[PDB]
Amino acid sequence: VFRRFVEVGRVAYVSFGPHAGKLVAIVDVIDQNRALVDGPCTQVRRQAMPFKCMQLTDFILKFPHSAHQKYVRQAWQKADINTKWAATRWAKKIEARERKAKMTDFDRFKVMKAKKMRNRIIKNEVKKLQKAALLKASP
Amino acid sequence: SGRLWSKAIFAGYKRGLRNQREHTALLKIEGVYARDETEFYLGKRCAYVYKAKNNTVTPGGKPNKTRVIWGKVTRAHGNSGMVRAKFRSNLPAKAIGHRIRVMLYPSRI
Amino acid sequence: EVQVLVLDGRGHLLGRLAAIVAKQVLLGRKVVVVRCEGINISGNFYRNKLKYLAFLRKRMNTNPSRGPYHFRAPSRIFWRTVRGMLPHKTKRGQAALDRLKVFDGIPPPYDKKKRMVVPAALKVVRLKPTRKFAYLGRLAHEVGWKYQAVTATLEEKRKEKAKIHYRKKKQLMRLRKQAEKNVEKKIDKYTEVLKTHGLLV
Amino acid sequence: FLKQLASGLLLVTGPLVLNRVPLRRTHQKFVIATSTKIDISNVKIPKHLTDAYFKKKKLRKPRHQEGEIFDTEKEKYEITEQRKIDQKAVDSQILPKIKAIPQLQGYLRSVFALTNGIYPHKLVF
Amino acid sequence: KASGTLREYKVVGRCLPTPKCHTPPLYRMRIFAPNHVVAKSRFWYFVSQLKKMKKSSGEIVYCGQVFEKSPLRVKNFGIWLRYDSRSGTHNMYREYRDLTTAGAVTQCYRDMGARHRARAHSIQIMKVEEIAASKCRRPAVKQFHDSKIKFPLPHRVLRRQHKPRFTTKRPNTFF
RNA sequence: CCUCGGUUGGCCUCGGAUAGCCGGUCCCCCGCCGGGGUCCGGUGCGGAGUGCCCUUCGUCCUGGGAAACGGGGCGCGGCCGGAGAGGCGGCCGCCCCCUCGCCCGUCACGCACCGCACGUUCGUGGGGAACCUGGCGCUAAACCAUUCGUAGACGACCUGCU
RNA sequence: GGAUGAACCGAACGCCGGGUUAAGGCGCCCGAUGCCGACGCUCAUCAGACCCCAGAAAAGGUGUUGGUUGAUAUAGACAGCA
RNA sequence: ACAGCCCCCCCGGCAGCAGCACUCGCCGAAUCCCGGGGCCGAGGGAGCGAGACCCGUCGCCGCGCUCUCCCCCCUCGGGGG
Ligand SMILES: [Mg+2]
Ligand SMILES: [Mg+2]
Ligand SMILES: [Mg+2]
Ligand SMILES: [Mg+2]
Ligand SMILES: [Mg+2]
Ligand SMILES: [Mg+2]
Ligand SMILES: [Mg+2]
Ligand SMILES: [Mg+2]
Repeated sequence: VFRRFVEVGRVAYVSFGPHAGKLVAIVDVIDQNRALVDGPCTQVRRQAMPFKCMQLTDFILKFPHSAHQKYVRQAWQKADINTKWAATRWAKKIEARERKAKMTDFDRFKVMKAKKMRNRIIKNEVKKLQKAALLKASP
Repeated sequence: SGRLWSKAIFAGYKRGLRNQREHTALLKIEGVYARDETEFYLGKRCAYVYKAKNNTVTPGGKPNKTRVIWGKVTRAHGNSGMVRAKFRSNLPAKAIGHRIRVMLYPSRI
Repeated sequence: EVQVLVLDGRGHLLGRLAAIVAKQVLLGRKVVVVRCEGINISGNFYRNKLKYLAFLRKRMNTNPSRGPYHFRAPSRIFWRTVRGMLPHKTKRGQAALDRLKVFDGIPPPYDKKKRMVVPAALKVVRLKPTRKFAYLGRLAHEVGWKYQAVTATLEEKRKEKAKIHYRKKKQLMRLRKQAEKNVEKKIDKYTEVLKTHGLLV
Repeated sequence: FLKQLASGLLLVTGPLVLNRVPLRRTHQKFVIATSTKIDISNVKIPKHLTDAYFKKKKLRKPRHQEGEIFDTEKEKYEITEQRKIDQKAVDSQILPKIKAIPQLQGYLRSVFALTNGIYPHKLVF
Repeated sequence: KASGTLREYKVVGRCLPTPKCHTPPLYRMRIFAPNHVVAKSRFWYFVSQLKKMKKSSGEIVYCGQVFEKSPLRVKNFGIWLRYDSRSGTHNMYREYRDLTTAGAVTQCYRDMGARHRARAHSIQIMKVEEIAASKCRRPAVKQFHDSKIKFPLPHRVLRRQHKPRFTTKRPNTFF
């Protein structure tokens, strides 16, 4: 049933807290509630971190547990987690949320105009397809 | 042309459990549900707009039934985005659960 | 808000939803709770039935016709629960109580409308998965409610009609996706604006 | 926005051909500054455009103390030929910079409004 | 004694010199306290219990916080303590996993309060020691000694239950 | 006229599970549409309520795109669906309009009321008396009095009266 | 403030505006946690829920959670079957 | 070893330093600048001087310029060093 697991080398996304919006690697597990956590390439120094503010991703790095920053950083850079992360639908959904949030009034006006025209064209095509499908006569 | 004011609800007066300070009112602004989001609305003018029986003079217009009690947001209240408002006269108690307009007037943005 | 807030009672905990609804109607908001037979109560069914039977026992000894009115429908049970969180002996509380409507099943005004959900009152997130719970409809039926069967039949008809409507909506959305694929050279100019400003990933 | 005057009132003109706002004073407390800007450097705002230029003019009430005959004349404010010339002179060099950036003129033609879902504290201007 | 996130303090004290011993011995203790004022108070409590010293007849020559020498390493802590129950006094040995010794002692105080209703004034921490993973005795601590540890997060409860307060979609607990 | 004021865009709907879901598609079975078995996608829900839709300055020259199998009818007539409180919704036929409304441009104009509030909607709002204007329609009961006695303190009740 | 209350807890009082607290609180009544609060314990077919205070004991439980001491076990424990 | 971990080293080197990669403190003679919201405006003859005369732009405190002269940079005498 489960596909994403808490384990050494698993890359997690920080949902909230001081490090929200960042990627980290799980270096070790502490007492079912916390994990020794290290983002050497995403600017999260080694520290404890609760599992509540983690959202596991699909990337697993291969380093032994409680390895140093050097080995975590080499595991991160080789098979680059930054670009592979940015390529995912998750990361660009986050990016779309951010750029929708930072949109100004003129940008909202332009989006309103473009969306108006786009919706009208799509609706005309939908009506055309409906009438094309309404010409069915078969016993 | 457009609404141009934020909707708020007159939730009640500033009060203890068994004491009520009617000189200041509590407003629930729609869409503001955290204390840190209330900083925009501090100092903004707010109006309680209502209708009555007799006509009253309208600034820049003909007399009508509309009357206003003016006020402004003074500070935040609670952690959940309440605000406190001081009006020129204390709000009537029939206005509890009714519309208050936050007018964006003293803009700082 | 200014519209009527329609809340689906299925999967919701009684007191949690009632506290939310009471605060909403005290803030001057129209609230309509549908499908009150689907409301859950934490704790096992025998315990909750015992609580309601104690409530049944509480009656006025001199003249029970004046005493507490024990309402057996799930909608009326939820209504009385909300009244217990409202200040119903003042004019403000009575107006707040008037701003609330409760129904068993989903009546024709509201079966054709979208229904909201309160996560802070949902059983799935507010209750541990190993704990037991009771259904308000079953409790009401076994404590005196008479219309469990007819409400179930009407709910099943409503669900069949909703399935038909949902199939129509799915077919329309498939046709819309096909339309977007059909017109893309005349759409990409505005699609790029939307993508640039974060709408439409 | 063009310039702050000597009294701190802003002098603005959403060009009259766009949204019917002439060269007009306004208070910075009662405006919202958006992020969109047009480079109106090295345009020439005429020097006579001052607070005394934009101050309101009044007629009443000389040689008349008790009102028995209606004095509602002159209530029609008249636009001066000088004001029309100034508006033309400013707009003639404001408008080409507006048209230089796409669909800014439609933005200036439209008015601002609060849709039911949008909130000014989350809006970026 | 209340709590917070406790800190370790090295507290060194001694009796005041008298014309019986010009150089009284120096005594050192580890005190886990919210702050240095409480640390000094607990030092005087403990040395009054052990030696025949008082705050008035003695002085505190040093009170400094002890920083953890490896806060980036998960390690096992055994704690020997004693406490007063409602009906007697008992000695306990408890085990925890934490990065810091002070964090482990804070975990101990919370756990004693949770399981035995023991308030912090009843608890006397008498030894704290980092132990090897083979020396551990508590299975709840031992089960995390896996080089290939792996578990999911089965039933993730929605914590943002009020943003939004009202919504159309029901939450998902599977991730 | 009199009176009561609120409000200041809409969402027209699967069922649900939560140690799982959602979407799409080829073969089997039931009336050309659904149910299964594959297979392919998505899943910190993007076929997303942290969403979607509509979007209000108005016109006049004036070009390029969208459309042109198109929009409007408080225009008529017909049909269908909806009963849980249907108080609603959808589809056709005739007729009458404009080729305008949607996007990007060209062109100038409107009280530009000289900084200022209750502005902007629902709305042709609800309710009550009354006047005028036309069309199409209706001509009743209840109570008292009387009688009854299946009833009864009195009321009430059961009854009868070209 | 303790729902309520001569005595409890805070604090003592001219008529007011603003700020901040005490004791006590912050699901709703009812102002305030609508914190993505922390760690555990607990299921009650009479659960529990805050000084005074408004109800309980001895004695039990193979319910569950910790802890103390002791013992057996690959020279094969323990439990089952013979 | 075809990964790593802990301690002592014969000794370290560079950067940064209670970190602007939000791991963990106490502070400011070792501390300053800027901004926003709210409430308020009580008082009313402050002139040692001219012998006041238009309503004392006054006391304390902190400053600038001139009663010296050279230069420098922008305006067209004014402004800034
Ligand atoms: Mg009291
Ligand atoms: Mg009490
Ligand atoms: Mg005391
Ligand atoms: Mg006060
Ligand atoms: Mg209380
Ligand atoms: Mg409250
Ligand atoms: Mg520093
Ligand atoms: Mg004064």
